[PDB]
Amino acid sequence: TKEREKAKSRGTFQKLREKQQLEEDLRGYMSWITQGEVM
Amino acid sequence: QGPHMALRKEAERQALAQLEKAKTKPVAFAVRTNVGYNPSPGDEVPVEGVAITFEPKDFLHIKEKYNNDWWIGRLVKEGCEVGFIPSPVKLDSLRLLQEQ
Amino acid sequence: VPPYDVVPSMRPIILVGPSLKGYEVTDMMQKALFDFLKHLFDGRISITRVTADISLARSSLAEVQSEIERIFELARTLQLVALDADTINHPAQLSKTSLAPIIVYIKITSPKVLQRLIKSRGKSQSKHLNVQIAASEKLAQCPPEMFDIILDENQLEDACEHLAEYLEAYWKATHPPS
Repeated sequence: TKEREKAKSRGTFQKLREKQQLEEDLRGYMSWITQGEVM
Repeated sequence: QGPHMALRKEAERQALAQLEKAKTKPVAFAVRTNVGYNPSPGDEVPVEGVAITFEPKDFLHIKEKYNNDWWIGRLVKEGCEVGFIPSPVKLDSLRLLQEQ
Repeated sequence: VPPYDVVPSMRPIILVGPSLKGYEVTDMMQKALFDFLKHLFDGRISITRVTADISLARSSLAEVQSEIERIFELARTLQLVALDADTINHPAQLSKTSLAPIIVYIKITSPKVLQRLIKSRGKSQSKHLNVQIAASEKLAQCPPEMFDIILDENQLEDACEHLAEYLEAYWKATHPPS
């Protein structure tokens, strides 16, 4: 637990937050084109 | 008195039947408001109590025209009924009455 | 200064400017957003395609006013109006006419992902990198309260939950019960 605080305090929190939210925004931006590829 | 209540009380019930028979009429034209206005007791309202108020940048679906000083229409809001919309010449008459 | 302005009885729904229109990006990301507008209010909506610039009251005054009065006809039967515009890219662009449309804003929550949509549409859109997000950052220089509907939900069922429930709450406000 003392090491997850020292991985909070280097930089590592955003890596599983940004790339998480860069993925769910990637999957959501695909539907805004591909639901108009059909109709 | 007794001679003044024979025509004043007969005009409130005549204007209430016109207001009740205009809710089923379709919307003729809508207006976009720019200023704020609230109903008061000395605004020469035909049916005292069935008047509506509007703030700036509000929408009014006017049903019909009652007279040259009051319109009939409703407010764009969930649950609101028809009401008395002041005409633009009534809004010009209410402003010059505050100076005189 | 006139206190009252002649507006239509039903406001037209305008899916305007997440990124700048006139590309494969914004048009076909708005073209998808008339697919859910196609059958959801079917029978109580009027879907049309806007060609002329209605922000002039280019095209003359006769060709634009004939399309403005066409919107005036669609508000007579008390039904919803949808506009597929390809030139509208600001709220203040449609603030001088007598229509007052619903500024539905498709919101782009992160500008860093927007340049990766440019790289995903091939090399055709890659020559329009910084100019698109420029006034789509002036669509961030707009205050968000200047719009009417803002869509920042990424998924389809989450972005259409705001698209359907806000117009249903607007439908009950314009039509009172018997």
